[PDB]
Amino acid sequence: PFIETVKMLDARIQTMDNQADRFVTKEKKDLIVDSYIKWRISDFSRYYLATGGGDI
Amino acid sequence: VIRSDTQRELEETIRPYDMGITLLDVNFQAARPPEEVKAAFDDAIAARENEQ
Amino acid sequence: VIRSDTQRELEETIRPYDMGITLLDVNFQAARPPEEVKAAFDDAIAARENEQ
Repeated sequence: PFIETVKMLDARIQTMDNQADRFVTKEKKDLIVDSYIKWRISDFSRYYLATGGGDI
Repeated sequence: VIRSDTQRELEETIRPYDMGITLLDVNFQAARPPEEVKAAFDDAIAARENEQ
Repeated sequence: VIRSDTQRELEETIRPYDMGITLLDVNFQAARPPEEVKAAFDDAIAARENEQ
């Protein structure tokens, strides 16, 4: 107690949603795309390190 | 080809400096045209629809 | 077919997740056309009656 500290990194799959954004096609046709991405923490140590402070 | 050149060119720019910063990724975000000319860009598409 | 494909795709989409949600039924409700073109879609039917 008071010497060791524990950081809890979730192993459940995280869901990341992207807001509406504009994309340019090959014919300069502007499009409106709504998309989401889903990822999971693979290396809890590295993720915590890379994303310093384990902040989603 | 730009994200490859700008990433490579940026690295060459900081080679003489010798700084300890390391480049991880160069991810292009947006290339939207000027808002003033956006109006015409969409009209050109509407003209095709009007033609039909 | 749209309900069948959407149901099958939805299940395949959530297979990796491993969630405990189970799909019971996908009952398609409506596919009505845009309200802007609905007016003409209604006229097309009225035209048949006018023709007759």
